Amino acid sequence: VETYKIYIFKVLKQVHPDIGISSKAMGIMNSFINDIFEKLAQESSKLARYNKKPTITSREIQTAVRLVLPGELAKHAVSEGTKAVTKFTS
Amino acid sequence: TSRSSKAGLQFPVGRIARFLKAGKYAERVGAGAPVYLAAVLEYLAAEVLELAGNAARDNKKTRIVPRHIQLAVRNDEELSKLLGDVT
Repeated sequence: VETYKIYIFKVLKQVHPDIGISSKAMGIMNSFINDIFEKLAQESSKLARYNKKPTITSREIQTAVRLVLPGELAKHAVSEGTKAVTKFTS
Repeated sequence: TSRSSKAGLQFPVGRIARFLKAGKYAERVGAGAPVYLAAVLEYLAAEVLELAGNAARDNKKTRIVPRHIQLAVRNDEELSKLLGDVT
């Protein structure tokens, strides 16, 4: 387990500046993020081992998202991941 | 400037890079991998928080509580499929 709470709150203050969050609700959000981090990191590990790849690249994270998220949610996550990497390299 | 700032993200690219590089997931983690993963986790937080805030304001509340997250996820096909039930 890691804490993403202060970063979850940063996202809350972007999308709903005027809405707060209770301690238990933040706990649920943090448990959600941890759970997904593990699933995507573990799947990326699998995928890199399957094809004898030394390196987990943004491509392995993108394939991991498609193996883990439901199709429609995946397509949005892949678009947000790709948007970030395109900005980062710009 | 941070990797997060460069990527246009609130979620912590540096920390997620360290989390991946310590989880012994592969020999190497590329520069892009933690940016992409941080962006995905940020997107999922932002969907859940946007819908749970909407539920709070629809309830005439000023704070997201667990029921609002539960209603947000329940009333979304994809989030229900991903997260299943919220306790």
